[PDB]
Amino acid sequence: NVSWNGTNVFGKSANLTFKFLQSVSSIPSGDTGFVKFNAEQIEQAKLSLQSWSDVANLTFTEVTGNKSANITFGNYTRDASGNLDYGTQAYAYYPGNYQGAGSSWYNYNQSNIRNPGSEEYGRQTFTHEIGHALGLAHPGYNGHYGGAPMIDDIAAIQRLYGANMTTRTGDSVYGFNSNTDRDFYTATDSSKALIFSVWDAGGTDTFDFSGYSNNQRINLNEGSFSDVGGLKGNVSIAHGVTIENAIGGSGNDILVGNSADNILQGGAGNDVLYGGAGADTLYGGAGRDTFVYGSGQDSTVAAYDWIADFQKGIDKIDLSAFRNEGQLSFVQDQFTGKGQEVMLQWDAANSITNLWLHEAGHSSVDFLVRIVGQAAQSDIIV
Amino acid sequence: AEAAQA
Ligand SMILES: [Ca+2]
Ligand SMILES: [Ca+2]
Ligand SMILES: [Ca+2]
Ligand SMILES: [Ca+2]
Ligand SMILES: [Ca+2]
Ligand SMILES: [Ca+2]
Ligand SMILES: [Ca+2]
Ligand SMILES: [Cl-]
Ligand SMILES: [Cl-]
Repeated sequence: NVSWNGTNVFGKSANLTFKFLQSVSSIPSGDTGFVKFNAEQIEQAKLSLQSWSDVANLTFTEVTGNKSANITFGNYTRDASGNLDYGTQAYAYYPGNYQGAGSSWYNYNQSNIRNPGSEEYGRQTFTHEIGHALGLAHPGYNGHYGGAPMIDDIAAIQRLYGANMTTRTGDSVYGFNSNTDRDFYTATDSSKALIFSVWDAGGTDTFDFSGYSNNQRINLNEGSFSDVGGLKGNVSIAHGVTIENAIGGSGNDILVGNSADNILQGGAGNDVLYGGAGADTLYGGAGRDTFVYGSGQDSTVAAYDWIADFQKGIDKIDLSAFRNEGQLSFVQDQFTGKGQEVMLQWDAANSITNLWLHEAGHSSVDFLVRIVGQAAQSDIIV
Repeated sequence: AEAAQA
């Protein structure tokens, strides 16, 4: 384990310098045909640096002239023999006191290296190379490449330098309508693929994947992967992060909440929404949607779910998981005391239906889902 | 120590 703070030093922040070499006396690998970074490479490299300082306690300060720097950037074009090299991609050196430590080198004969802003592999290479120059041993979708640190990278880099708890501490939106000002978290139209692992240090946050028509599986659980915009496992939530809300697209989606209070919106299409623990607010959207409950703890009276757009005769509430302790019986207007009974109660004054479930072994009625609108017995799956 | 990119 190595970092800029030494060997086997963990959770210690670092202030680092970086530099775009304008010339060299030699490249530590023995490669030759040095070429300085172009303007696009410079911009993309800074975006890559930013994606690291976003998640860990690192600061990056550019230096110029003859000042030495922790991390350097430069291109090569030829091997030690002086022959053109159009095969290799890039490499970098660990932190340390040795010559060329922290330096990173990229093959200028590769179009993706010259145009990292328009050729995604280039940006990803910058991110990986910087990762290694920071001390990561092994940094790192329909032909697309994620440009920012992924879930294991984030864990590892935070292990070395500590987690950055000042990042996006307000209410953050990831995906469409993003307010992150990060290209890798932002989708501008339905053709934009998303590949990211979200680091977020506070506030009430939303996964807005409303612009896609693919069937999506969206999971708000810390450390879990989602299938977004027709890709698979392209989105994840870093360890230590709580995302609260999620918006599906026009496809038939699955939205899985976490233990926090979640606002879930299915959008058009036939969606499956699962609030999990906590007081969730669920919008099925247009289409035939199913609201799933997996245990009594999902919607206690002290912290009940709201289903805000239920469509009688169209949507479903799924209580089949309660079978495991005796199948539920529907009662019209009164419980017997026997338990495992479900009642729908219409509040005419407010136009609210209260779904009450008296669970086996409970002295009181402890399960409640409040519904804005009417619901029928045949809307409930037991 | 060096790491290369594929
Ligand atoms: Ca936030
Ligand atoms: Ca949050
Ligand atoms: Ca949907
Ligand atoms: Ca929840
Ligand atoms: Ca829907
Ligand atoms: Ca619906
Ligand atoms: Ca819930
Ligand atoms: Cl930065
Ligand atoms: Cl924010």
